[PDB]
Amino acid sequence: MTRGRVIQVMGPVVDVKFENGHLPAIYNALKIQHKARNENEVDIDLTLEVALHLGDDTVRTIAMASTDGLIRGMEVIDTGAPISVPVGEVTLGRVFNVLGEPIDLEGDIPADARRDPIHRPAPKFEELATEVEILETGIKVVDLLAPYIKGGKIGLFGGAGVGKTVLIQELIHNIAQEHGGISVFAGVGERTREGNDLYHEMKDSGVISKTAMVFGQMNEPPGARMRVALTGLTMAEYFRDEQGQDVLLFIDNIFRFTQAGSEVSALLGRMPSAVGYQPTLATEMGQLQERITSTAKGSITSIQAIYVPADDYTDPAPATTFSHLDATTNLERKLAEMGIYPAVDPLASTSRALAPEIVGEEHYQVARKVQQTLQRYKELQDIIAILGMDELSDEDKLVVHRARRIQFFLSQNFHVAEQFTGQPGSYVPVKETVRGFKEILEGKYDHLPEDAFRLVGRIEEVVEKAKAMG
Amino acid sequence: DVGTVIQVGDGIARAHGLDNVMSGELVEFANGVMGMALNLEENNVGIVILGPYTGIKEGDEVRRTGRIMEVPVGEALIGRVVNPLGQPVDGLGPVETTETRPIESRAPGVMDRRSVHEPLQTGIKAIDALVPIGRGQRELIIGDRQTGKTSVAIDTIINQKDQNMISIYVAIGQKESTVRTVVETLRKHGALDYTIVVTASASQPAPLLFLAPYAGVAMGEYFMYKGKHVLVVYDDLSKQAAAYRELSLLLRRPPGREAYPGDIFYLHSRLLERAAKLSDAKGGGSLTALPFVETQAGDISAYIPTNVISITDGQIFLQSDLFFSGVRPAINAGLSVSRVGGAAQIKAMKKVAGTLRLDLAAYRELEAFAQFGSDLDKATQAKLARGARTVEVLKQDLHQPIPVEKQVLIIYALTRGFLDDIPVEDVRRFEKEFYLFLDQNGQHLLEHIRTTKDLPNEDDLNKAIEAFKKTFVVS
Amino acid sequence: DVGTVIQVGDGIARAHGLDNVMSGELVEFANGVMGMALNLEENNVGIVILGPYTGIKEGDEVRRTGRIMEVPVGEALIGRVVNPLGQPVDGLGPVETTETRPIESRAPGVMDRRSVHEPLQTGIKAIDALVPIGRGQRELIIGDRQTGKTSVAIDTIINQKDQNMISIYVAIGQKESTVRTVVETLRKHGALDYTIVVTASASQPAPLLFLAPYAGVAMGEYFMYKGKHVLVVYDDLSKQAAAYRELSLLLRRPPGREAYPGDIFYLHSRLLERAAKLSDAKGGGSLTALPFVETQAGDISAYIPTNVISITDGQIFLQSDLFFSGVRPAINAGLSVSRVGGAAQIKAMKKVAGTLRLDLAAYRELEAFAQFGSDLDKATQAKLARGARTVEVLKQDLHQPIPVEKQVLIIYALTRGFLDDIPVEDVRRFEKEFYLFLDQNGQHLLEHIRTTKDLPNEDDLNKAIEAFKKTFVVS
Repeated sequence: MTRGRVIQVMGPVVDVKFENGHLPAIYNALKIQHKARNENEVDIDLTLEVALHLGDDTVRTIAMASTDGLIRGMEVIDTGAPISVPVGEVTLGRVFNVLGEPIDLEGDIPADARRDPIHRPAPKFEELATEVEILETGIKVVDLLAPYIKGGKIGLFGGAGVGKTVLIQELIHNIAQEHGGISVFAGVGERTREGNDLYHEMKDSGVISKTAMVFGQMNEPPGARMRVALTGLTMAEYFRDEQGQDVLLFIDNIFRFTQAGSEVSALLGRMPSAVGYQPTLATEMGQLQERITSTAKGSITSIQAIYVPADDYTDPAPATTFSHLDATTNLERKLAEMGIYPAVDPLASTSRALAPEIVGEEHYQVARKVQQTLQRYKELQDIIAILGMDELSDEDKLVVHRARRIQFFLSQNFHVAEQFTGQPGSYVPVKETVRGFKEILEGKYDHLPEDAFRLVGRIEEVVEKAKAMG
Repeated sequence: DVGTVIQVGDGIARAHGLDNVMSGELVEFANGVMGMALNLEENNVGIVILGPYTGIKEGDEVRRTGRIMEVPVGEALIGRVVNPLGQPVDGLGPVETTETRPIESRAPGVMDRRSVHEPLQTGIKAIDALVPIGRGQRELIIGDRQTGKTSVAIDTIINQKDQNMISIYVAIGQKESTVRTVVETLRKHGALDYTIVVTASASQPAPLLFLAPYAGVAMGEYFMYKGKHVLVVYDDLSKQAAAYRELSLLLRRPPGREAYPGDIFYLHSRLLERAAKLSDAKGGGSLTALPFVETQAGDISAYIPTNVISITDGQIFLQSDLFFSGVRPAINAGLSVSRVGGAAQIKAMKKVAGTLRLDLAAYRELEAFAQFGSDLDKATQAKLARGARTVEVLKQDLHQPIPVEKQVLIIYALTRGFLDDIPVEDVRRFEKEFYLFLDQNGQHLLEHIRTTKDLPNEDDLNKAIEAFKKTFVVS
Repeated sequence: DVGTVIQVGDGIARAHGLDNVMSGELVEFANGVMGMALNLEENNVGIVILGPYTGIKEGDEVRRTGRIMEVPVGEALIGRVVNPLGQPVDGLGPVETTETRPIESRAPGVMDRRSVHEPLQTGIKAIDALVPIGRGQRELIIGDRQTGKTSVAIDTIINQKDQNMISIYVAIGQKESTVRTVVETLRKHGALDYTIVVTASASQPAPLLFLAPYAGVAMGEYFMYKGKHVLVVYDDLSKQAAAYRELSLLLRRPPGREAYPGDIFYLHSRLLERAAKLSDAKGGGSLTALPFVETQAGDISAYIPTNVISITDGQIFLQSDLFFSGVRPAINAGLSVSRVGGAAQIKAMKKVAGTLRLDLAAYRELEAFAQFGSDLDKATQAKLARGARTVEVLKQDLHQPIPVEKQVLIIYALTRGFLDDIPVEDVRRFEKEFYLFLDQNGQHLLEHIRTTKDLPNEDDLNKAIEAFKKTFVVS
């Protein structure tokens, strides 16, 4: 290999000169390892990523950690390849950094384990699928009113404390149980406190064995905060390609990935763009998300949590992110106060899959017929408040009667809730969901107390529970 | 004509030598990737790379092909899926094209053109009846994301199966998976024997994105100059603008408003001006363009939207809220205008749509008032019932275009109050069973409308509709 | 390792030579001023000066100290007033510190931390009851200028006299005279035997301003790694952001939004991430941060405010108008939220504050309606009287923190309607005389609350409060 010497340092940016006539490629990784000869020096071990060629046998690099202590004339070695991440079954149940080193105090990855580069071209037009296929999660309202599709992107819109983590762990547990699909969680630019809380919540649910976690938090330099998503992506991609199973990829925050890329572009010396964003925003976002596709062998469905600090979606980041989305699940705290879980909004949640060409006729019919009654009840509630219910028409009373029961039937006794309250946990198929909703609408289960519906799985349990209660 | 790279990064390069290169030329790198030669300096050449540049290294050799950017064209491309450059994406080996055309070519002059008179049948009742389009026209379809633009484009392309049209679909910055889904949907309906698909996915380098519409328009212009009708569709122009902005900024071009360069109007104008209705001397060919623009929050007032609206001969505004309500396709009456409209429409379609517009607008304003006031006289009540039936009539199921003759027949049935006693919900099933009754009985009316482009006799038409009403059962 | 200055101005310099300097090093000028070595070029070094540069002249000699920025730390600094660098400001000769720590140090990893459970007692009734704070938490206090932020900080630091906490106060860009007044106020209450003060006044060079919080956090982290609780306060972060912007612009750094560099989020995130609740393996130390941010016109929606709110675990919003009305300290119910709240609070405080929140919100909304409508039924009238008494109870006099046990006792007395017949004005004097009655009689209740962190028996507590009510005289 070839070894260069440093000529310039400023911030996370370093420049190297190579004399032997061989120079690294654009995305190659370089390493600095120097042991202090005197007390005037400092021991350093740093990994660099090339960015540009600048002539005069010189190259430009972006560092993954603090550059303090670097001296001119210091040697830099070329690895000959991009950042190599260990892949395989050895990653399950462990926490890694960007460079692929294990953060958790459970040992280190063996030397001879195979490692794959982070940077590779996206899959081609021929290799993609041809028909949109629904992904069955087992959650009544999610499958009914806003279905997921394999290879699609689902946007999670909710605040802290509305039940995000419960839903995430429930999805991981269901996908691992039935479809035999592992999950990957990547943290980008989040609070480390929430990372600790998520780790402890996963350990206290038995999920950690079925997932792998890569963390880059707020404190990290911009380059790692950028490439953490890519290393998580290649970790999931290994499972899709070689093992052929379906994978679920969680990303903590899509916004700060673009923010870090903007910071790195500003450091590199490129001219700014609108609202000071990087000129290369769209192609970077595409290069990340166009590798998340459903091929013949397997698929990577991705759930992305999007938080906008200013609640304004007109900015370039929300604009570009929303362009790739396929479905959006919005969480509301009003239903959490009401006691419905996981408190997804039935009227505000949308999916592009809810079309008869994809879901079939009966699914669309029942979804629309239910949403009609829900909207009518939402409107009718204020009239009920201002004026006495008794004076209102019989049709409005019937609408309220059905609507309350339907709204209660949306709830489900999840698996992970087994410990805080003693509950077996229900997994509901789509067809029985549709049948139950239709039978509720028609009046087969009309003459039952509205209290029974509050937390049930399939519909027969409703009758059994109501008969037990009275 | 040989040179060596001295700088490379972000998809741009600088080369020494290349003493005889021409501006706008294509150059081939040592590995085989292709690039443009945009800028020539005193002692170096600036190169723009149209593919994966990770393999390009300082000291590499670059040579020039000896030609300006040439997109291959010909009938051999029908049914294939191709790059902006002449290379296949669907597999199935090479294309074996006949000839090539430079993408940057002068548009036909004024004197060379003619007024638009022959219509374009979309098969969508609302668009055909209220916002007609003619061949050679340029109409903009604008709306928010997830509003049905691509569904309308596919419904239009499929309906062209009957006519003599040639269609081209240019996917700009789209997701590859939905492009594959669209291609398979086109094949499922058998529309691939007369269409060409040029694709540039979001993962591709920015230079390829803005070059896609010029390859599409060169491919379309190849056929039109030989006397063929062509229909080009651009699903995303704004992403082309963004890619050009990116490329300009990587060249350190000083910005303008927003940080778009000044070329924004030049780019879209130079693109969209090649759609025309050539004069009889040139050959009578026609090229119709249907550019799509995505706007934020549904506000049509913005730099790129208004900039494009300044060029096109009209626009169709698609509302997101109506799209969510289940009405397909959503169209705003107020903002949708066509200036060629009224010349393309056949006589019967004009004669009926003239009344249809008045009824729809009256219902719109009356309903906008009704939400506040419930005290209405008999006349307003009948007006509301007519408006409700009218708005129900314009509903259309996905991917099922309707022939014009059945459109004019059903709208005529609507206008003359043949649905006086039929309840609102039964109206849709009334339309389907009426289509069946026309298929079995009214064949002469359909053939007369096809051959003559005129409404048949009122008495016989009323007799047929009355007979069907006699057969029809409510609920 | 010797070099000569070739350029100097605005607090920056360029030097020739210095062949072996390390990035981030400290360099000493010929006269004795200290500076950083931020940027290394091909043939020159860029230097940032941390003091009066008027004496630095072209041709002067500059030498490197051989070390990265090292702030001295140790117990020797308690009670002193120090620069961001390790030099005293209060006189009293040198400090004689034990050891030094580099300000730019990696934060502890995730795995290394633990949930926050032990509380921080501010001594302010409203904050302790409604917006609890825990050790290791990071809560932001935001408001307009002249709203009482520093009064709240001083009241909090003073109350720590009883506990085992160590406190650090970092004055950023403040007026030297009010810093001196604050120091003398701290001494007057005897809080100087466990506090450290680091100061950077408005007249100092901009480089010293942004380096102050890092020296504060290094000093705090020295103690926490050895198992001590630490409470760091930053009165003005936005001025640190402004000083960093200035320094970046003097380096010709291209701007971003406003003209802040991209490092704005990086700076505050890298600073505030070092506050943590270390795991038992590390030693169990805790570091609590209370950054202060000043906003214009009371609007919380701005670049720096929302940027910081994105990091912290909660915020307290102080309203200027209520501050002018005489209520101290003003707090907005709607915007004040703590996400760790509910875990730190002791059982009795939780049991009573749960009802307190409902009563306050009900009174707030009812009063917001009452200004327009005066027709109220008996229930609303009783609700208004309860709300008025509740809002009067939460009043606190300056610089007199209250122990938690008397807080829970008085709030319990409020909740159960022991003030049914006491007029509004008498309520405050009722609180003072009740504190006296508890001091003379209720010692067992206070000791039980201290030792057990639980509410005493309802019957005995009601008996004591009833006895005091029997003693109390109205007006």
